[PDB]
Amino acid sequence: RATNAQFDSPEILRRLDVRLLEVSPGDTGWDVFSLDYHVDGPIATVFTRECMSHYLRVFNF
Amino acid sequence: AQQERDVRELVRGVAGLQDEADPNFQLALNFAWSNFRFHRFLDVNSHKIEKTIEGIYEKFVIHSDLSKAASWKRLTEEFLNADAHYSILSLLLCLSDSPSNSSYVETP
Amino acid sequence: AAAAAANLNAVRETMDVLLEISRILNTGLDMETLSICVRLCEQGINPEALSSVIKELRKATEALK
Amino acid sequence: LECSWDELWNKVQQAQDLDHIIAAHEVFLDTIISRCLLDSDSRALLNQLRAVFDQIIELQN
Repeated sequence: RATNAQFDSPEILRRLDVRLLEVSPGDTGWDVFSLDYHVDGPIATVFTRECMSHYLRVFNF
Repeated sequence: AQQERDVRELVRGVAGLQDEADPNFQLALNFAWSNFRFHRFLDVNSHKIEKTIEGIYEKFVIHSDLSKAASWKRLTEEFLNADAHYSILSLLLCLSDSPSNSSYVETP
Repeated sequence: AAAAAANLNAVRETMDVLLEISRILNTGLDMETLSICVRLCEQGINPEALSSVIKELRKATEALK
Repeated sequence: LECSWDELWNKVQQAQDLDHIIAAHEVFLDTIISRCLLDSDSRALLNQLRAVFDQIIELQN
């Protein structure tokens, strides 16, 4: 809400939300972090979850 | 009988002891028994382990290590071939990890 | 005989997949520690019970350093 | 992220088939995989880039 990200439709803005990977018994924050994008419409068939996996690997790099 | 020697061998193994008249042996032996008989633990869910193995596998994929992931899925699916499987797995899982390392296979 | 050492073969095999899993997770365990923990897990013990022990004696031998 | 977005933007805005849109997203992602050190052949180059992160955290000390 504070920065320019707010200027968006609320759906696409809400569909960006965080997820964390499964925690190891020893961690830091830079190791465990993710954004998970969820698509619920019929348009999920062009944005399938295996491409989200790739997107997130790119985001990690 | 086999249980009591196992506790001795466990404490000899981890603490690197051999002698049983060292007072540090006796403290660690008694600590083990008092841990074992004081129960505040849970019981393992096989389903919770199956989700955990799957979750770690995506963590290896997401950090762009295919050869560690492809081993890890393979080793776990081969290991789950014949309860006690889940228990030793939950054991090894919880005991320690900080793993993000490459750790290439040797001859396995 | 033959089937009684082939039984010793099929356990050492699973002992070898478990040792490979042990190092890629970066645990301080090794085959000697692991041969005890297999026998305990056969008898029926919490994995949360064994691990709290190991997390102490591996942490109490660093104070003997 | 400027060539890869270009080709994807083009091959969407002209196309009249949903299949073409799908197969454009697929290849856009795979091109990003190939351009970065995200292959299975490029593991050694990735190791060298890991080795450029060591001295970064050493320099703070």
